[PDB]
Amino acid sequence: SHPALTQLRALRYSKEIPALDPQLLDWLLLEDSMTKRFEQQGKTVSVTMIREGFVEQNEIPEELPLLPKESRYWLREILLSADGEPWLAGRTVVPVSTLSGPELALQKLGKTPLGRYLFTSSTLTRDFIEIGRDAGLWGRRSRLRLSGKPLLLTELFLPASPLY
Ligand SMILES: COc1cc(C(=O)[O-])ccc1O
Repeated sequence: SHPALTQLRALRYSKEIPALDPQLLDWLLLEDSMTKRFEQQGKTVSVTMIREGFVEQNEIPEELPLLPKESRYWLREILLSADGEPWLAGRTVVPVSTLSGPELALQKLGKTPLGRYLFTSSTLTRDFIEIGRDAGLWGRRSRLRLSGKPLLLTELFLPASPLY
């Protein structure tokens, strides 16, 4: 499917916000979303669709403990690019429960990036953000809420990104 997404799922946690210079953290603990942030850096952001669709509990083992137990979840894997080069790998797990009312948009993203700057129709909350890493790269997972309805976001920062 994609080597970056394979790395992403290998991320390992122990939270601990990386003592590394507080300029790497401001990225890793960033609360506004990646896209606009990547754009500020002066570059066209674009989405590469790897796989989107409903999956059962046994296809989301790393996320399951952080979400409620439902019949299926909407899984979306994408790669995010800056002026053509991959800067990040993204994997979203959305309990079917969350896809109620205006949240059915989470299913119609296409090659359009996820949340906020159009999600000025809803109102998000953020339970947390914990840093992870593996094979030398940074990654973070966060549980977001739209009207209280949870979804899990995990990202991996790739070598070409404005972190390392
Ligand atoms: C998981 O994080 C990301 C996901 C997506 C997406 O699915 O379109 C876009 C940007 C991200 O930072």
